[PDB]
Formats: sequence, C-alpha cells, structure tokens
Amino acid sequence: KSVFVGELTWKEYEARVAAGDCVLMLPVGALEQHGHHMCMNVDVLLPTAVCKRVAERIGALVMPGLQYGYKSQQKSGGGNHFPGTTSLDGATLTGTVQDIIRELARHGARRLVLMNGHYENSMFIVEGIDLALRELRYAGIQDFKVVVLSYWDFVKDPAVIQQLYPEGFLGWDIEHGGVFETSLMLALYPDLVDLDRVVDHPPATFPPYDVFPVDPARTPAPGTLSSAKTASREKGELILEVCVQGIADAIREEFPP
Amino acid sequence: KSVFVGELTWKEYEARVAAGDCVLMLPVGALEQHGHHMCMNVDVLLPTAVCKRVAERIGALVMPGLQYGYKSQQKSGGGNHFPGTTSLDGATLTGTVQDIIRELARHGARRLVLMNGHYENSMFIVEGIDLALRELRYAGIQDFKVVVLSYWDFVKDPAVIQQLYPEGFLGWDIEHGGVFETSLMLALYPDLVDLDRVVDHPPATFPPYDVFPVDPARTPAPGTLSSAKTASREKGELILEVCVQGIADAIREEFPP
Amino acid sequence: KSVFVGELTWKEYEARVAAGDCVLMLPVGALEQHGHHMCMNVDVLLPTAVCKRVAERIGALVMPGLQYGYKSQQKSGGGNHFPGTTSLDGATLTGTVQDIIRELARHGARRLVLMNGHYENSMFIVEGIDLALRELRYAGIQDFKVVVLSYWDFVKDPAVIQQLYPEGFLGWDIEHGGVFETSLMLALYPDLVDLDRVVDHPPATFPPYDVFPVDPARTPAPGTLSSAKTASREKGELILEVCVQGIADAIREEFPP
Amino acid sequence: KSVFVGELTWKEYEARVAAGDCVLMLPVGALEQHGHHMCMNVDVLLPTAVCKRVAERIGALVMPGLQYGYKSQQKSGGGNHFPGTTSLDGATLTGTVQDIIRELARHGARRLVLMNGHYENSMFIVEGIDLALRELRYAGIQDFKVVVLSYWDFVKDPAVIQQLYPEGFLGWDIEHGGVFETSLMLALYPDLVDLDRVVDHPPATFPPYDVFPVDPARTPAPGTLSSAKTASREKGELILEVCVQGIADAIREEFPP
Amino acid sequence: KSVFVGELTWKEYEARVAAGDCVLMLPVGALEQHGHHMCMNVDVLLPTAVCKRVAERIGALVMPGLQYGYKSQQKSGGGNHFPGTTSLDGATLTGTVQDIIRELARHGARRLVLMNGHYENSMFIVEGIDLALRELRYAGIQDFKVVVLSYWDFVKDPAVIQQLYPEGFLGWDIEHGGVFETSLMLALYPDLVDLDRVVDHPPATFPPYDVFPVDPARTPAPGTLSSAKTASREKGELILEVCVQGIADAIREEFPP
Amino acid sequence: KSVFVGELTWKEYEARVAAGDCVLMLPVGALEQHGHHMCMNVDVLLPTAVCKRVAERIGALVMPGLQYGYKSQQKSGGGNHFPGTTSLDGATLTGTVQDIIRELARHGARRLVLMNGHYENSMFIVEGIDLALRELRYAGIQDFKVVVLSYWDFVKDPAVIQQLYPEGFLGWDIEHGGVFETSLMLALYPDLVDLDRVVDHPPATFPPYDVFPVDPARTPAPGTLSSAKTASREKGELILEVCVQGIADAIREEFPP
Ligand SMILES: [Zn+2]
Ligand SMILES: [Zn+2]
Ligand SMILES: [Zn+2]
Ligand SMILES: [Zn+2]
Ligand SMILES: [Zn+2]
Ligand SMILES: [Zn+2]
Ligand SMILES: [Zn+2]
Ligand SMILES: [Zn+2]
Ligand SMILES: [Zn+2]
Ligand SMILES: [Zn+2]
Ligand SMILES: [Zn+2]
Ligand SMILES: [Zn+2]
Repeated sequence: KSVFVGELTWKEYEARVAAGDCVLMLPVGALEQHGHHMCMNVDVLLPTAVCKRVAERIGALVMPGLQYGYKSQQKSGGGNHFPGTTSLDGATLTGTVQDIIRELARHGARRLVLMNGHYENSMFIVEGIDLALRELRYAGIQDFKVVVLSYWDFVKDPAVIQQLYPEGFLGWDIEHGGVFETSLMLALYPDLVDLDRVVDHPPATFPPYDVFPVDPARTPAPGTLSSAKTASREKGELILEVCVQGIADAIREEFPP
Repeated sequence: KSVFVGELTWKEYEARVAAGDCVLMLPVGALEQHGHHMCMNVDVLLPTAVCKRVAERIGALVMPGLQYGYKSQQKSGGGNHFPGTTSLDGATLTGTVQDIIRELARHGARRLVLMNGHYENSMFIVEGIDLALRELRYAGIQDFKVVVLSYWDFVKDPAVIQQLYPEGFLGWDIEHGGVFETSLMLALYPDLVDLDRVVDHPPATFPPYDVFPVDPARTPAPGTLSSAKTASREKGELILEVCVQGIADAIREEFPP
Repeated sequence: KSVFVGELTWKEYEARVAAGDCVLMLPVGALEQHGHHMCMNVDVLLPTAVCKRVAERIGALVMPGLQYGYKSQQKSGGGNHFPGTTSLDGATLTGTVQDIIRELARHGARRLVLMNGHYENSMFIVEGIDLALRELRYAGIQDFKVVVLSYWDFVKDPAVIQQLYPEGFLGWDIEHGGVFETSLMLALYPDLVDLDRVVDHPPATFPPYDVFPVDPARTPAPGTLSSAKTASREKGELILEVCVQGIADAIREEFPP
Repeated sequence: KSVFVGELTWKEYEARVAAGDCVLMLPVGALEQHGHHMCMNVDVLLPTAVCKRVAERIGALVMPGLQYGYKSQQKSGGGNHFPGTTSLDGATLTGTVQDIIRELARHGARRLVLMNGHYENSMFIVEGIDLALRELRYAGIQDFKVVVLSYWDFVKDPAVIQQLYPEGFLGWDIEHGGVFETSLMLALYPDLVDLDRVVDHPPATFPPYDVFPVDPARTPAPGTLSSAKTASREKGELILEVCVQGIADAIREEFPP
Repeated sequence: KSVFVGELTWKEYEARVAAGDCVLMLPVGALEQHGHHMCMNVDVLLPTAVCKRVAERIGALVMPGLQYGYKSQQKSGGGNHFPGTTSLDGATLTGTVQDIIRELARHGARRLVLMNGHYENSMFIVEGIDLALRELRYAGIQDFKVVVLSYWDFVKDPAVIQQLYPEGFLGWDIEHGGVFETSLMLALYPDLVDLDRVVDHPPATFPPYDVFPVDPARTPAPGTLSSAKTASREKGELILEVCVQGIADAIREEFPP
Repeated sequence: KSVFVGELTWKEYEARVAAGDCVLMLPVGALEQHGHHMCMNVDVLLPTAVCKRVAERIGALVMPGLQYGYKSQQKSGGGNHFPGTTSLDGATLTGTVQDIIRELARHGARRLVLMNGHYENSMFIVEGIDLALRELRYAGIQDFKVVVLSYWDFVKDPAVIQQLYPEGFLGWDIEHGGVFETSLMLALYPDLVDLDRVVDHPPATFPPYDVFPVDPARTPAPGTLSSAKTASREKGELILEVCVQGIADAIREEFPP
C-alpha cells in the first residue's frame, strides 16, 4: 500500500489520521540548475526518495512535494541568474508551507516532518511554520508538532565523510551538483545523470561577503560548486542508507508510537 | 529526449529557449478528495499526462506541476471540509503563478500554456497572469504571451459527449470524480482506481445559491458529484485523443513556428 | 422606513440587529463598459435594485454596495482593455469583503447575503468570505452564515425563459449588455438606456481557451456579447418580479424569521 | 448630460478623456455612526454632492464613490466600537485607491481630484496615491497629477466660520455629526435628518493622548463629538456654496483648460 | 540602573515584567531633513530623551526606538523629495508596530506607551496597534493597553506658549525644524545644532489641498516650515520640563501602581 | 565631522552623495537575550561600532541601525521563547530593507553595505535586497550595488583564532553570548557586561534537525550557547582591530574611490 498521500483515497487517508499517531512528511525542493551532468529537479527527487524510504520503514505518509523553492544564492547554488532555475519569492514559499500546515491541522494531523532538499529554502520554511503555529494557537491548538531538517545534515559519520570527501568535508553549501547529490542520483535515477559531462574544476571559493547584483564570474562556468568526478552509485547507496536510517530513528524519537 | 524541463540539464533548456519559438507548459492541479474509488492527486496526474502527450507532438517542454490548488468548492469539488483535500489560499496560488512567469521571462521564454486540471483554480491563475504581465510591462517586456485552458473544455464534439454521457451532459462542475476523470485514470493509471468501490448515486443537485460555512449534507457522502459507474479505459482513450489533438492544434495556432 | 443601512441612524441599526434574526444584504458590482446603448454602473444598479425589493418584502437591510469589482474577462464582460471599465485587483476585492464581514460580525450580525452583479467577482467573494470566517473561528465564532447568489440564476423556469426569449434562448454566457440586463435597465432606469444605439451583432463565440494579453478582436466592437435589440420594459418587469420572488424565497429558507 | 462616469456609456467616457484635459473626481467616504439624528452614509453623500456641483461648474466627471473608509477614531468620529460603523483595514483602502488610479491611467486619464469626506481616511488615501504614482513611474508615466482634499478645509473665511461657530471654532476633528455636517444635510437631504433627535451635550474634550482599546465612556453617548442643535438649512446652503466655489476655483488653477 | 530595555539582561527585564505593573515605552521617529541648521535624527532623539526622563521619574522602561518613519508630507515635514529623508511604506511601519506589540504581549507585558516624534507616523501607528490588539483578542486577551501620544501635544498651556512665543504664536502645523524642535535640541544636543545656519524665512502657508507628485516649489528652500531664529536653550529647558511632567502625570493616571 | 547620517544636515548628506562614490553602511541587528551577564542590544551595538570605525577609515557614512531583527532560532540565538527578545516577522524585516534601499536610490546613492549583527536576519536581508533591486530595474536603474557581510566572518585567520582561543576553538555555531561577543562588549561597553554573572556551562550541542514549537530544554538555561568565562577586553580589542581592517579592505575592493 502506497506511502504517498496523493496515491491514497480520502477514506484511506482519513483512516490513517484517525489511528492517532500518524506522521506526515513533506519534501521541499526546487527547480535549479545542477551543472552539465545532471537534470534540474534533483532537489525534489532526492528528498522525495528519502521520504519514501523513511515512510516505508516507520509507517508514515508522504505529501506531494514542493517543486519550486527559494532563489538560488551564489555560495550554495551558483546564483539565480542561471537559465532553467525557477524560483519563488520568499513570501510565496512561506505562504505555501503555512497553508499546507493549516490544512493538515484541519484534517486532525498533528505530526509533520518537513524534509528540505534545497539549501536556500530553510528560513522561509521556518517562517511558514511559525506563522501556521501562530494561527493554530489562536484556536487553542498547541499540540501540532513539526520536525524540520535538511536530509544531508544526517550524514555525520567520520567513516562515511572520509569516503565522500577523502580530501576534507567541503561544507553542505559547496555541495551543489557535487559528489553527494550526484552519487545519490547515480544510485536512484542513473538515466538522469551523465558522469562524462562533469566539468572537473577546483571547489568554488568565495570572499567573506556577498554582492548583489550577483557577479556571474564568481561562479564556476558549469554552475556546480564542487566536482562530481568521483561520484559513484556505491557512494549513493551508502548515503541513502545513512540518511534513511538516521532520519527514521530521529522521527521515531520525536514522534513515538 | 524528455519533454520535462525538470529532467533536462540547464544547458539543454537554455539551448531549447535559444532556438526562438519555444513553448512551455505548466500543469496546475490540486490534492483533493476524489471519492472512495480514486486517489487524491488526479488533478495533477491528468493535466500532466495531457501536457506530456501534447508536448511530444508539438515539440514543447513541460514544467514541474503545481501540486496544490485553490480551496475545493461544494458545487465543483465536494467542498473544502473533506479530509485529504489540501488547499492553498488565493494569494498563495496567484503568487506562485506570478513568480513562475517572472522567472520564465528572465530565462528569455515568451510562450506559456497553463493547463488547469482543478476546477476552482481558474480565476487565481488569471490573476497570477495579469500581475505577472503587469510587471513585465514595467520592465519593458510586452511580447510574453500566455494561453490558459482547462483540458476538459476541449471535449466539445456532440458525438463524443453522447458516447461519454448517454443520459446527458451535466456540466464540468458536476464532473468531479465521475465518468470523465475516472475513465482517463483507468486509461492512464489503472492501479490508482478501484471501480468496484464506486458509489452509484444520482448526480448532485444544488439550489441556485451558495452557503458558507459549507454544509456537508449538501454533498453526496462519498465526495463525488456524479457516478463513475460507467467509466471505462475505452472512454479514457477517446477523451485523451480528443484533448491531445484539440490542444495541440490550439497551441500550434496560437504559437506557430 | 428605509431598507438601506446607510439611510438609518446607528440606533435604528442597532435595534434591528438586536432583534436576533436580522438579514443583511450586500450588493457587489462593477464599473464596466456595457455597450454603446447603456451606462457603466449597471452591475451595481441592478443587484442594488433587486436587493431593495427583496429587503422590502422580507424585512432585511441593504448595505452600501461595492462599486468596483474584479477585472473584466473577455468571455464574460468583454475584457479589461476597454476604457471606462475600472477594476480592482483580486486581493483588494477579497480584502474589502473580508473587512465588511469582520465589522458586521462585530455589530452582532450573523446573517449575510452577498448579491453579485458582476460574474468575474465570484471567486474573490468566495475567498473574502473564507478568510473572514477563518478569523471568526479564531474567536470561537461559528454561527455567522453567508449566502452568496447571482440574481440571474433565479430565472430558471423554462416558461419564463420562453416569454423572455421567444426566438430561442442562446445561453447565459453571452448576457453581457444583452437582452437580460438591458430589459432590467429599461424597467428600472430607462433614461440610462438608448435602445437605438444598440449594435445588432451576432452572439459572441470563443475557443475553449483564453489568451493574455487579451486580443481585442475577439470581442465584438461595441463590447456587448449579444444584441439587446429585442430588450423591453415588459421583459424587465418580468425578470424583476421573478428574481425578487425567487431570492426572497431562498433567503427565507436559509434565514427563517 | 450627467457628470457621473457610471451614468455614461464607455464611448461617451472615451470621448471625454480623448479631449485631452479631462478632470476626474473620486469621492472617498465611509459608513459611520453620526449620532441619533442623522443617517450613517453622510460621509459618502456630502462629498458626492459637492463633487457633482463642482463637476457641473468646471466640466469634470465624477467616479463612483468609495463607500467604506478607515476605522473611526474616538477623537474624530466617536470610535470604531459603535454599531453600524463599517470600516476597512488601512491596506484595503490604500489598495482600492491604488487600483483605481492605475486603471484611470490605463484609460489615458491624467487628472484626478480625490475628495475625502471622512476624517480618518486621509493618510491611507495619501499612501494609495504614492504607491500608484510609484508604479506609474515604473511604466514611464510621470504626467499623472492628483489633487487631494477634505472638502471642509475649504471653509476658511472667518466670516463663514463665525456664522457657524459664534462661540468659537474648536476644530474639524471635533466636528463629527455637529453643526457643519447636519446643516449640509438639512440643505441637501432633509429627510435623512431629524433635528428633534439631536442630543444637546457639551463639546467633547480629550486629553493630549489616545487610549486603545478604545474606551466608550470617553465619547459622548450619542456618538456626536459636538451638538448640532443650531444647524440649519440656511447654514447648509452657505457651506455648500463656499465649498463648491472654492474647490472649483482650486481645480481650475491646478487643472487649467 | 538603566531605564533602557536594550541595556538590561533578559533576566532583569523578566523580573521587571514579573512585578505586575510594568510600563514599557516605545519612541517612534524618523530620519528626515530638518533644515540647514539641524541634523536628521531629531524625531528619534527627542522622544527618546523625553521617554528616558519620564521613565526615570515613574519607574518605566524604554524600548529601542523606531528609527525610520512614514513618508514626509509637504505640509508637515517639507516633503519626501528631499535628500536624506529615508521613509518607510505605511505597511512596513504598521507591521513593525504590530510585531513589537505581539512580542511584548508574549513576554507578559500589558502596558505600553508609544511616543511619536514624527507627525506623519500617527495613523500607521494606530493601524499597527489595532492589528496587534485584534490578534490578542483571538486569544481572549483584552488587558493589553496602549497609550499613544505625540510629545508636543503636552505643551498646551497658553501660559507656557506665552513664555515660548512672546511676539506671537503661529501654530503647530509649521513646527518642523522651527522654534520648538530647535530649542529642545539646543538644550539636549547643542553639538547637533548650529543656529548660525538658520535660514530666516516667513512661515510656510499652503492652500487647503495637496498635490502629488509633490511640487518642491511649494516648500521653503531650506526644508523648514518655520524659522528657528528665536530658538534657545532656555526655551528648550522649559519645553522639556513641561513635557516630562505632563507625560509622567498622564502615564501615572492611565497606568497606576 | 560625524560619520552618522542621522547627525548630518540634509545639505551635508546631499553634498556627500553628490561627490559620486559615496559608500553608505547599514547596521542590522536585534533586541535579543544574551545570557545573564550581558544586555540585549548587543547585535545592534556591535555592528554599529564596527561600522563607525570602518566609516572613519574609509570615508563612508552610517545609517540608523535596524534595532529589531528576525525571530531568534534555537541553534543560533537560543530561541524566540525567551523574554526580552523582541522579533519581527520575515515580511516586516524584508520590507524595511526594501524601503531603505528604494529611498537611498532616490537620493542618488548607489553603494550600500549591510552589516548584519544577528545571524537569523540573513535571508530576509537577501530577499529585501532582491525585491529592491527588482524595482530599481523597473525604473531603469541597474547601477545600485549592495555588499552584505557579517562582521564575524572577518576573524578568519587561524593565527588570530589561536590567540583568541588558546584552550581550543569550538566553532562559530555556539558563539551567541560567548567569548566573541562578550570580549567585544568588554572592549567597547564594559558597563554593559558583568562577567561575574557568566554561567560556565558546557557548549551547546543539538541533533541534526529542528523542532517547533521550540523545546526550551534544548537551550542552556542562561540562553548562551557557549561560556564567556574567558572573555576579555584584550580579546575584544584584537577582534575589533582585525574586523575593522578586513572590512575596510573588502569595501575598498568592492567600492573603489
Ligand atoms: Zn541540489
Ligand atoms: Zn538547490
Ligand atoms: Zn478532479
Ligand atoms: Zn478538483
Ligand atoms: Zn453587467
Ligand atoms: Zn459585469
Ligand atoms: Zn461625517
Ligand atoms: Zn467620518
Ligand atoms: Zn522633526
Ligand atoms: Zn518629522
Ligand atoms: Zn548576539
Ligand atoms: Zn542574535
């Protein structure tokens, strides 16, 4: 039986919420350039795939994902000046999260996991949550609980980190279109990756400040912030298992049966 | 080569827009109860499937679909009081459409088809377009053109209508979870439909006025506005060809090579 | 004694609301082109006149009408590119309805009828109502009830239709500046109509999609979607009596004395 | 020929704007308690009557009036806690003015007089004007000019002031439902005033600060801020001519042929 | 011990609010041209200094001041076309006031004095207060009380005015960068005033209407609305004691121990 | 001559902008709990002091600081559930930044540095900039440049870090009210720090996700994320010299004479 709310009937959904401890998960992504070697829906595909696996394991349900995210920033995504990247204004993203929470609460749901897959979304997700919880408190509702996370933050194991970043962990911002996402993509959606098109450049470096309008010259030409040359299906499986396991455990701790 | 923008690299997308007469298509759906016999993501699946087939024929590209639409209304969708239905505020939906158009224009695109699959979305799509076009004018851009349509409106042929509705056509609003959508789903995604679960009630009728708060007694208990008892894969195939051909022709007429 | 809230003192108003069953009515119109033969405030004047007559009959009160409505659409009102037509953004109209409901609830009113005179207003009225009811719910208030209706939906009777359209009725979709509105105006405000200026063109027809920016060629030059050549005072008197009786009956059903 | 835009056809309005120096006027009022002796639509009726007469004299046109205004303040209108008073939020009023100016500009109009009739509207009208003009500048339009005024400010002649206020003028802020408005109503709409119902209390005084939530005990019970006992039709006719003469002259100066 | 909240630890502030009758004060100013002889932060500096002194006397606390206010208007501050003046949109200021009240209420505070130092801010402060009180009412809270005042309104005593203006008083509508503010600045921050740079022009006068876009010719060249030639430290010390005494008394009356 | 815009006359400011290469600096802070040993205006005081020193060195001017910032987050500032912390909504902060940029652009300014002192502000600052630049583009202006920096990113050097943290540096994620801010305060405003009140707890650690509503147990009781026990005036003097030099260099690079 599907773990995707979209694939269930309203009766099936109603029954699952009626059970009393139902956990819902919402993938939050983006449509964003991911270099010469990968497609642009990565940030939707990856958190959605992780939510699916986590849900199967813990008996949770997964909502339709947010397909468009906040504006790409040079230091974490190359910059919003690239073609293809299609971004929302902050208020729009915030409002979407807020509306969704309001509705889940109307259903009787009280447990939500927001799984971010696009670096720049985080603070707008946070504001959406706050505004929704504020409204719930107006109606005397104080038992709606949210867990928010970016799936990569769960990859902390030194042993795993050394494999991926043998030469040093580059930070999750510089991990745009690099070894981490590319490996996952090779494991999950190999037809959407062409490792031979990877432009091997040295990891992007930036000064300690930001400039607007964004200066395109400061982003590597391909749009990637680090090279995915050494990405592998094997690395992807390793990441997948570590993320899925860690997130499941975290959700079980925060939302016990 | 995929017709989905999300499955393209940013270079491939850029090249397609650079060619001069590129048509983009954006499906706009909802997560909404669709009776006891069908899942809740129908309004995303159907227009996305029609977009795909149209795009294949005319050489267009399809953007990631809007997964959440405007609040369900009793006379066209059963009402927003149903569990599962997860709806956005008007401002949110309008803002999403507005942000996407702004970004596509930034890319250099000038031709957009918005294919609606959820009855209640229309006027908020219309406002999103108007506000986006207003902004483009401020920026000196007047050559961005938009076609907006709901795919079912292309099923006009009296003969076809009789094949689908032998007892009479009762309006696209009352076609919520009925013969039309169910037939399309049987043709495209049979695993998401269980015809044996259909509740065969008479078509919903309503007084010539609307009441808020929505009174649940005025909607058939299953949430459908009409019975999909006579839905069939064959009917789905017929609808599909009529919609795809009609829309393809309309787009070719509005956006010639 | 006036049925118009604006013509009452606050004490008279307070006492009427104090009765506990007071029905308030809000006309919602537009300032919109209505052909060569009629003035532009039709969509306010007509629902206001109907409200007045209904209120006289059932003991209700009528609020000052909304004079400006949503952007005219080609298929319903000819399009927002015409001179004279002066339209609000959706958020503005939604906010106006929302504010008025908040205030009426503060007064202690709990029964409201919105009478729409301009097709395009519909969904923004719906959103304004939803947002206002949402706020009342935050205050534990759930007994505020709203009925929304368009006066033309009360001319259902085929026998009435036969009298009004002896040469065959071609539908409500083309009744902008046509027989229906012009006849009502001839009955109520004959000095605001000059039937000799009617341009007797064939009914407007459109493809099953819309284009923005709006193409002016698709609207008949005069701005009307159908000819008012056969309009008459007598037809207007009939429409008036039928609309008033039907609406009075519906309101008494939903809001019993 | 009517001076009201709403009573014109779109063709007549188009020709008047095409003339080149067309002045438009927009009355901005409120629905607000005005004591025991007068109705609640005064702030619409009065500036509308003044606009009509000015328009007749200078060849201008008058737009449908704004019927709902900003929240009544204790020191200028008794307070928004009164029944009947139906007020908009500031953003709503601001947006309404903004939308109307944008549309008038679309028509080709470049001259607008905003005539305020409700003391509390002023700064929200100002913001609406500023936001509209900002937008016009974005579209390369800088020749749109607005004159904004509260009609009572044109009563400056000490001789007139003394006829109305022999014991001394205390200000337009405490003139709510008093001699000025009541006199005008006695001259223009005598059936909407009953002088026998005037409660003759001493003029309201207040400390040099404001308190929220508004405290009802600090407002004279009837809602008036001063007594209308000495109001008269003759005084109303004097006020009317002074305002109409002054405003006409002012507009001729600012918007010359 | 400091009377400024910003200079306290959170524990100190918590304890002060915990005592039960804590009065908080919020200065609301602007960055605005104030002629050739005075600096641009006057409207922040002055209410802050008055708040400090009142707080010392009555045991109140002072919040960080609002540094930016609403757009300068010709008749009160010279106009927003001047350099240096840096103004917020109405919605921005309203939202800022609203957010702060929400947060103070969350701390458990229930007594707030807003001290305005910039004429144009008033109605946006009023709206902010209303929207915050509205939200509190959703939670059943009705004991949050706000006193709003412009500090100059406390210089009322004709005996005082006689002392400050012996040759004759010209009114408050011209006191932008004039005798009142300059004298206060001479007493409090003499280094920020150079009386020798005063441009001695006649008091500004205007017709009973406003024009937008603002016409710079209609404001005296230096930006002041009246001459500060006769300003003095002695006058400033008198204004200061009168304002501080008056406001302390008013606050003690509205917020007793 | 002061480097603060607020302390200049409008003429002095105008002349500085007229010079052609004028750099303006805006401190962006917060009112937020900073432990038992320090006051709550730290995030305003610190960037303001750094801006002052940088401005003195490079000939730049400093605008009035933003005193209120975005909601405190558990992992960076302890969380918004603390008393004293007084936070804005995202939209409010974004709008404030947007309005200020629009106004500076109106003045003719084209070079702006935003110095953030409160981590949580970052993305709202980013959105404010983007929205303001978008509007400038509508108005034909493409030469306005913004540099955004957090002063703490300029203490990069490991040799400086070693000097500042001889018992070992644990990272920037726990530097809320710890050694870094406390040392700077001891150097600049020693009366606002009482080192004896420091609670010497073990550095804060958190799981790889966030929870809302915020669980207070997950923040160290005093509100600090690390102990400032070893903070010193001397450390502060070093931080100050290092930050001022680095920021001055960066600005000269990005905005040369
Ligand atoms: Zn990615
Ligand atoms: Zn991304
Ligand atoms: Zn459907
Ligand atoms: Zn639907
Ligand atoms: Zn009409
Ligand atoms: Zn209409
Ligand atoms: Zn009045
Ligand atoms: Zn009024
Ligand atoms: Zn001032
Ligand atoms: Zn000022
Ligand atoms: Zn800090
Ligand atoms: Zn902070």
